[PDB]
Amino acid sequence: IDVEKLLELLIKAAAAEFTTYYYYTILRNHATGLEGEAIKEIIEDARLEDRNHFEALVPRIYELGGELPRDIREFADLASCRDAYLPEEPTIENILKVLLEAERCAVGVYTEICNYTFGKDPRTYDLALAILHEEIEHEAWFEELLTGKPSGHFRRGKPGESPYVSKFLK
Amino acid sequence: IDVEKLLELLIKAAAAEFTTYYYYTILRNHATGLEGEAIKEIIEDARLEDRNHFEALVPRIYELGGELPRDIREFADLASCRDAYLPEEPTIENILKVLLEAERCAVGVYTEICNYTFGKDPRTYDLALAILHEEIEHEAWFEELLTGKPSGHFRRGKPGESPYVSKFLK
Amino acid sequence: IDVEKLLELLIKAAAAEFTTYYYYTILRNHATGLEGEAIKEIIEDARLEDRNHFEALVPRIYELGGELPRDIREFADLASCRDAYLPEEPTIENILKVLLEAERCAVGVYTEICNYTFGKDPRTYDLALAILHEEIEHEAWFEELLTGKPSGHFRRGKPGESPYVSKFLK
Amino acid sequence: IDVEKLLELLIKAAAAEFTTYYYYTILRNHATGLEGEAIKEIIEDARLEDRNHFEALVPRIYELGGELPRDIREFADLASCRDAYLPEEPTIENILKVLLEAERCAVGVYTEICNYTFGKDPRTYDLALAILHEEIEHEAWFEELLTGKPSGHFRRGKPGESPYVSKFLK
Amino acid sequence: IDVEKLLELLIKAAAAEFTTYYYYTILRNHATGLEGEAIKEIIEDARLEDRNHFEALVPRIYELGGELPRDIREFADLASCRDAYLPEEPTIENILKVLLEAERCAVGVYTEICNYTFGKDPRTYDLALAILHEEIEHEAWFEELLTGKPSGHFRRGKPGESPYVSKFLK
Amino acid sequence: IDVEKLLELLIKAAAAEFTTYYYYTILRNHATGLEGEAIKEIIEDARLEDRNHFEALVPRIYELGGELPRDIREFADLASCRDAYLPEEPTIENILKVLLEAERCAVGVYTEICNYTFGKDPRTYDLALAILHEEIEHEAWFEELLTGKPSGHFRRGKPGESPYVSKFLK
Amino acid sequence: IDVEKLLELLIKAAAAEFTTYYYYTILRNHATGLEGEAIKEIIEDARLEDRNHFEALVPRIYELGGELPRDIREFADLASCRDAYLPEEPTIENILKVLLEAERCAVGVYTEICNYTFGKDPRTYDLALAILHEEIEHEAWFEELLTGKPSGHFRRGKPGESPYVSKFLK
Amino acid sequence: IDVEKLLELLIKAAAAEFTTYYYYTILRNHATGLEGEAIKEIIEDARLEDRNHFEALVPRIYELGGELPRDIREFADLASCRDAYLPEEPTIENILKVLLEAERCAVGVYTEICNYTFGKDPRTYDLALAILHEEIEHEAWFEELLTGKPSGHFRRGKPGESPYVSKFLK
Amino acid sequence: IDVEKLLELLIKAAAAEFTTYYYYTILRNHATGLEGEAIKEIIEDARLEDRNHFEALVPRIYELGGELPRDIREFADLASCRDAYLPEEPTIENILKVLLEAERCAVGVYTEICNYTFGKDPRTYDLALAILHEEIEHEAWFEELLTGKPSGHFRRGKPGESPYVSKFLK
Amino acid sequence: IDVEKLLELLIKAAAAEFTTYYYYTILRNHATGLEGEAIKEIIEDARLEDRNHFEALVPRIYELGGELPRDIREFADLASCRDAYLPEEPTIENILKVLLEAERCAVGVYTEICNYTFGKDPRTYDLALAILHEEIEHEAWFEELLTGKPSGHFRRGKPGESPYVSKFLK
Amino acid sequence: IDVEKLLELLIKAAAAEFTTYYYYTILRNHATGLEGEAIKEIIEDARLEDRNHFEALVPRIYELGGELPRDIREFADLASCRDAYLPEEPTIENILKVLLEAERCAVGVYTEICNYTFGKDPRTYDLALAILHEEIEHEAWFEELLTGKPSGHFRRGKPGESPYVSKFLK
Amino acid sequence: IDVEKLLELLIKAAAAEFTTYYYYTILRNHATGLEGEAIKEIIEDARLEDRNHFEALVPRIYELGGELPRDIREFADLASCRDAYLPEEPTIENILKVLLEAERCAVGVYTEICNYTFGKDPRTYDLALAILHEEIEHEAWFEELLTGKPSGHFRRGKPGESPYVSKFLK
Ligand SMILES: [Fe+3]
Ligand SMILES: [Fe+3]
Ligand SMILES: [Fe+3]
Ligand SMILES: [Fe+3]
Ligand SMILES: [Fe+3]
Ligand SMILES: [Fe+3]
Ligand SMILES: [Fe+3]
Ligand SMILES: [Fe+3]
Repeated sequence: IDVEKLLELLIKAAAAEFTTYYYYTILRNHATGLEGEAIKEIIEDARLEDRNHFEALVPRIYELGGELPRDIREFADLASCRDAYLPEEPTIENILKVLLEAERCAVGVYTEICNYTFGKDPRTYDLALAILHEEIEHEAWFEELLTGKPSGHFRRGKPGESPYVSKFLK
Repeated sequence: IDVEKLLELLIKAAAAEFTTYYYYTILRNHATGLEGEAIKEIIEDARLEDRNHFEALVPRIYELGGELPRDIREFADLASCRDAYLPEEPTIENILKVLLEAERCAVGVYTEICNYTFGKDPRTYDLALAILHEEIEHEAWFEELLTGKPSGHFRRGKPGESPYVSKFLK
Repeated sequence: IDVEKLLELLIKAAAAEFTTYYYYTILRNHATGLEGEAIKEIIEDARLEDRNHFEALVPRIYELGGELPRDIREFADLASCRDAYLPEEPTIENILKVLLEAERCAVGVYTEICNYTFGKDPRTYDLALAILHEEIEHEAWFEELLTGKPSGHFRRGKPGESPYVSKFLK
Repeated sequence: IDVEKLLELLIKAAAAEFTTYYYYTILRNHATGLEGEAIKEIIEDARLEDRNHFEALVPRIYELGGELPRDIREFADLASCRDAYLPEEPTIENILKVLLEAERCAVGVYTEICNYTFGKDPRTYDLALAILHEEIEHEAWFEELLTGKPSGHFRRGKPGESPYVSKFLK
Repeated sequence: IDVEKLLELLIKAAAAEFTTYYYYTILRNHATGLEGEAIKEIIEDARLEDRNHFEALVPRIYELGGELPRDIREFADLASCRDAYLPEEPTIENILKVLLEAERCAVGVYTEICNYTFGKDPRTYDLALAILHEEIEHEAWFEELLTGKPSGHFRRGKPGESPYVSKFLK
Repeated sequence: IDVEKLLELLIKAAAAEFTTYYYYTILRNHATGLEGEAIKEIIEDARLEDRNHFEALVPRIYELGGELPRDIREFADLASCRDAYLPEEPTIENILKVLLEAERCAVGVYTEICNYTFGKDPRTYDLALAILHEEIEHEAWFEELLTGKPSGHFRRGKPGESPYVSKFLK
Repeated sequence: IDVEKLLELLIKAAAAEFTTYYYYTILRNHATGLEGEAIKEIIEDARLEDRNHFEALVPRIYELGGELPRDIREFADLASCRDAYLPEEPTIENILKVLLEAERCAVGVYTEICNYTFGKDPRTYDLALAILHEEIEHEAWFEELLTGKPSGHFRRGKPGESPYVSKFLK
Repeated sequence: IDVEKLLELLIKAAAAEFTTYYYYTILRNHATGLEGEAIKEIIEDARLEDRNHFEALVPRIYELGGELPRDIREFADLASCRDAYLPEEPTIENILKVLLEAERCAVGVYTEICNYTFGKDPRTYDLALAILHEEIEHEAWFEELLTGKPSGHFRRGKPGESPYVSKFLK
Repeated sequence: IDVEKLLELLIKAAAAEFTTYYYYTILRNHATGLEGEAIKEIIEDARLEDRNHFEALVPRIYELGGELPRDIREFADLASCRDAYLPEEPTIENILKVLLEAERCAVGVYTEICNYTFGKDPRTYDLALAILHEEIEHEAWFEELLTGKPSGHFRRGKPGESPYVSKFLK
Repeated sequence: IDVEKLLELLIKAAAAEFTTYYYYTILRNHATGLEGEAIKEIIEDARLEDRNHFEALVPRIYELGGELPRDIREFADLASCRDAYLPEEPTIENILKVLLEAERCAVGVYTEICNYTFGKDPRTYDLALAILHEEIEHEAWFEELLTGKPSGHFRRGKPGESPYVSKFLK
Repeated sequence: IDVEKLLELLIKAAAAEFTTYYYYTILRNHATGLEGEAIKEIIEDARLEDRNHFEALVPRIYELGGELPRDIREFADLASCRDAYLPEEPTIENILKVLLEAERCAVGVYTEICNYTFGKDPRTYDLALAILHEEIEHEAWFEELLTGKPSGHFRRGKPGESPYVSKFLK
Repeated sequence: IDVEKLLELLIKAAAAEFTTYYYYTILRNHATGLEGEAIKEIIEDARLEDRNHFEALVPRIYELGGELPRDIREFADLASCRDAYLPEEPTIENILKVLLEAERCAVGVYTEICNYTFGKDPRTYDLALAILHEEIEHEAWFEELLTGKPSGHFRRGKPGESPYVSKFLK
């Protein structure tokens, strides 16, 4: 395993988590009205769990001998996802499209890390897998709200519960 | 009191509870989209409480000298309600119609048992009454969602709380 | 309703509960060996719940204008059940026979009170019913251990939980 | 069962509970001095439980197809008890007389509802019974403080515990 | 500071809180259907917190040497807000208009008290401020639901949490 | 150490605890009126802790090879204290005299056991000491209420807390 | 990975879990007598955890685009294990044979799913693995009771704890 | 703001809190008899909260660059209140007079600090205000017990709860 | 009050909180060795509380009609503090200098907002004050570690406790 | 008191506790079958409490200026009990004989230490006594299971509760 | 036993505890810098437990018929230890010397009381012993920090836990 | 997979865990002085988690048909790590070298087991992985303390939390 290549993937993943924390704050605040009320708590669940993903990734980056970029702006520029900007027409439907697109990219990011580490870096693989569980659930929440695809998921107990990644959290 | 007749009523009631647990799982998974989100947690509350009703009925059936049928398929065939099948056109409105119909039949089932045991089998009456409380509440939830009849009910604290039947639960 | 007659029934019921608390202590201590270990916790559950039944009955006796006898020996003499003496040959089998006989008498006592108060003294009826729930469960525990009659009961959560009478307990 | 007649009884009962919440606030504040300190917590227990009784009655009124009056002043005028006014000479003794009189009327109100619904409306009967338990206890508290009639009651665990009606509370 | 003038403001504020508790009960019960489900829990949060505001105001009124009116009808007549009557056409939209209007008046009431007590009665100011926090949040909830104005608020943890006024509550 | 003599002391102590549980129930119920309210919770604390003392003593009696008497009436006759009968004139003052006398005898009983076992039976000594702590506190509560002797004791946290003997309780 | 083939395996696994919930209820009720008491709590632990396995499998089936069968009888017919029927001679020994056989088949089912998904569907693999942990423990419990094979397992904390699959449970 | 002058006020306030902790211990121990029992818990509430006030003041004194006096006797001499000595005739009435006088002086002390810091030292003002809340409540408790002035206050939940100053406590 | 000017201050304050969350993560990771261990938990306390400050500020910004910047890089550029960069020579001493400088700037920021809103915007003032409490404590922690100035502060209970701002947090 | 002699006793006691932790693990794993199930939880209770005894003894050994042996094999050789080897014929009966013999030796060990320290080293005596309580209970559990001697003991609440020695545990 | 002599010892012990509470506050505030951070929490643990020791001693002093001195300055003058003054050169090393000296004197004080009461006043002996446990632990903490003597002690769970004396605390 | 070879690896791993529990006890006791205080809690965290690793490994060894060695000395001789002896010069620096060396060997041990079981024994692999998580964290703690390598780890919540292996613990 090329640790420099792995470190680059993890730092880019961490940057996506960190910026998602910011951009979902804005998206949550614009989920207004009666139909917005249907999704506000779901955005908040995802936002807090993505903050937890950042918290879980940083110790592994340092364990592997990497470091966060010195400047926060360089960090944000590294995000492996496009910024989840508020849509120009911020209807509930357009907000859900942004959320679903962001979550699908996240699922891709951790699938890539899992594929790269499978049978080589077991701790990193297990961390990538734990986050992948939560991203697949996030994607399911938003795909159900937007397209009506059936799913067997509920809201979390508490927001930010992170049932899969909590074993990595302090 | 004819204990064989009473045992038949209780086993048929238990079969309705057990199959409801299965069929509400399907109905919950199809409560999708923005308007589905309004009812998903309510279906889940009812589903878990109906599972509790099955758990509460089985000890009384054995106390009275009855037994569950040997085969699960014979048990399901005994249910005193029609199966709450997913509608052919599974809109939220059609799903609510199935739920309301199932809950109205349940209210009828336990009203029948209460009438049969009133002043004769106090333990069985009190158990039937406890379940009846929860079925009347279930019926109220779905009638409010579907027809707009005013009601003073909320969601449970936790799903499956069963405030009335919990004294019968282990 | 003849309140003096009702008071006599309740005081005799309370005396049976109180003495059961003493006699089950002895029976529990003699449930020894490997097969005794199977029943020790079940005796302890019943003993603590019967202590709770005494605690629940005393406020109702005073509400109705009755009182406990001045001397504890007169109280014990009033018990509506025979004393659950340790058997002369205190095998596990003989101990279970004593327990089952005591619980069957208790079920009879509260059935009598429920029949007397049904549709006349609702508070007393509901208290008698709550205790009756627990006595029917106690009888079921011991009949299952002794005769092998199937039952759907477990051990309590905690000993002395009294799920049915706790609403009457301080 | 005449549902209109039953609805009238329940709404009048609810009005008595609601106004009691207000009037007991005043009575509690005037239970001053060293002897007032003996009863302040008891008034507060009763006040909070009577607020719970209002909360428990409203869902049943709507379940039965009734509604609260449009104006709060019309609601207060419906109370099935006389207003528990602060006495002109607000000594502790006179305050206890007001409390005892109010609680005796409450016991009468729910006894009437239980008698009307016994064996006809099991859910309403069980709700009336649950409240009746707490009113009989309230009456016992104040009769003991005022007349010295022995009783086996304590203060609640927490104020407003409502051990009997909590299964009806959200 | 004119304590009589301040007492009048606080009693009128308390009357508005108390009647809001009644009128929001009715409004909550009429938030029916799928779109009603979006707001029912929000009305219930506000209703329970406004009940807490009444509870917080009464001790301060008595500390300052005031008292509640002898009759509940005189109390209700003092409310510094118009009664939040159910609209003649009780659609969700019309119900939200009533709620928003009531909350805007409440914000005005406590702003007036804060302005009157600022730098003069620190305890009263801090109490008025604590309630003002919760009224501004209530207004934000309903303005977001009705007009779509963005906001960063969620549902409470538990209904009636009152995070700002709880330090004044017993 | 003469184990037969020690067993006799412990069984007589256990009998005093058990009968105290009964007699304090009566005394608590007669602590009525405004001045009775001052002592009711204190009697209840002592009553529940004396029940705990019985529970703590029985395992040690069996560990030492003793046993409870076969009949409850023989057990009661063994009590090392006089029965705490309700006074012929059951004023609060006379009730306190009975309580204080009973607690002073209890302090004597466990002082005797501690003296007999000191430096000989460490487990029994430590159990006697633990109960002695609670009896000295019980005596202090009642001597303060009756004679006005200053003391630094409060009510327990919860009734029956038994802070000293709980390590011996199951 | 052939998702249709995987969906078939998961639905058959879910059907086995669901029917096990029913059949273990019967088996638990027939674990009577003194030797039955040794296994009743162990059956109940397994029964509740197998109910949890059904709950964990359903969301994954829907995530993968599958669905539960429309009719409960078709679902039961799909179970990848033979029905755990009560034996014709329902001795404790024969009941244990049924339990052990059912658990060994379950271990086989999830081993098959793990083998099929290893390095291909990480979320499904991890879910299959979590259930496999609990089935291997279930098999160990019953093999120890029946054959005396040493094992280092205890009862769960609470029944239905599901320590391995709880991260998948709502 | 003259920080030396402010430091002098805060140290004198801290000294009053610290000595109150000692002197209320004595006063609590002399609140004996039946009427003493009415006030013992109230003294204990005030005593523990005044200990909390000392704990809250010390960090602010050090933040502002002050320090506690080197010797405890010099500290005690600085107290901004007269020592709450046990009265020469320590009746309950005379003890209440001492308590009320001490609490009125405390209210004055923190009113002075609030006036001095208003709009100048916001952290110190908020701390002074938090303590002032609790002193006004303490004064209300004792004025109600002594003079019979109506008040809307209860006992704390737990003694030493300090609902207003707890945010300053570690 | 100029709401546009106030909104600018609050958004700049929020940006400082958000970037502090990032930069303190880096600083915490470089507090290594035996002397680093002394400060790691203190940095983590401050970091989590500053994250809470961001969470508390965002709802107020939206209440006042402001919004977060569309892009995260524009947000970071608005921070009213200089970025707390890791020092070129990252000794513990140099890290503490960065922390102290950042906290002193934060104290200045909220002092400015409090001065601007005092007696004009009570909700905003109270929020600014709550954050100011925590910043003054943060400054005290680091000044004590670096310069040895005495202070009366401890570590928090849990990291991120935010005792002063929690009433603003969801 | 000869501290070197005392240190030798305590280190030998600690070695017996430590090795018991290992050997009871093996014995627990061989308590198989239906009759093994009766004792498995009892062995586990004793094993965890003996681990606690080791934890409690080590601080006292260091307080007294002693130390653990450098090598674990020398430590094990010091154990004041014979190793509790699995019997050559590991029936439940033979396993109980090993357990009872080990516990009787433990009771002897702490009786010796108590006798040596009585009235000389109060801290050490109290620690020896606390452990002695638990060893006498352990001996009672196994003597009851093996010989049928009556006893008044139950299982612990949780395994490893150590009610007597917990005050010495961190 | 000479109770006057014993009372003098206990009052002097209580005075030492009370003044230690004050003087350790100062010492804690001067444990600054990186090496001060190592001991601040340990001083705080000892300070809060010594406050608990004062609370535990006062009830026993009153039980024995003693009383606290009328004036706090006379109380402080009675302390059986020298005042733990801040050193003229308040380095961490010099502060530890003061702490160790104070704790060694405390160990001496309670050793004296234990020796005086051994086999004469069991309640007082047990209280002295409980405090002695905690003083020996306090001495161990500071001797380890100062001289490097090995010890097996940790920080408490929570500060002021007082595991040995809590049974004496309200 | 060669189960005999796997059993040998697991037993050797278990022996290393068990002896680490002993040797870290000694190392913790010698982490004295001001710089020792920095690491004492970290050693204790690792020690308790390594005890948990032993507890987690034993059930798997028995599941696979292995057994612990009959004698504890043979078990200790099997440890796959060298004994973590106290250094001849037990400075903090030398103690950290021993700890780091022991943890690096542990990381190697579980890496070997994971490599051997990957894709062959999923339950054993997952157990080895869970322990590997905790060993990598242990190694990180000590490498940071000794060499100053940056890391993102904290102390555990509670000592012995074992967040990764707890799902395997009873
Ligand atoms: Fe919706
Ligand atoms: Fe058994
Ligand atoms: Fe009183
Ligand atoms: Fe009183
Ligand atoms: Fe009183
Ligand atoms: Fe350090
Ligand atoms: Fe068994
Ligand atoms: Fe340090």
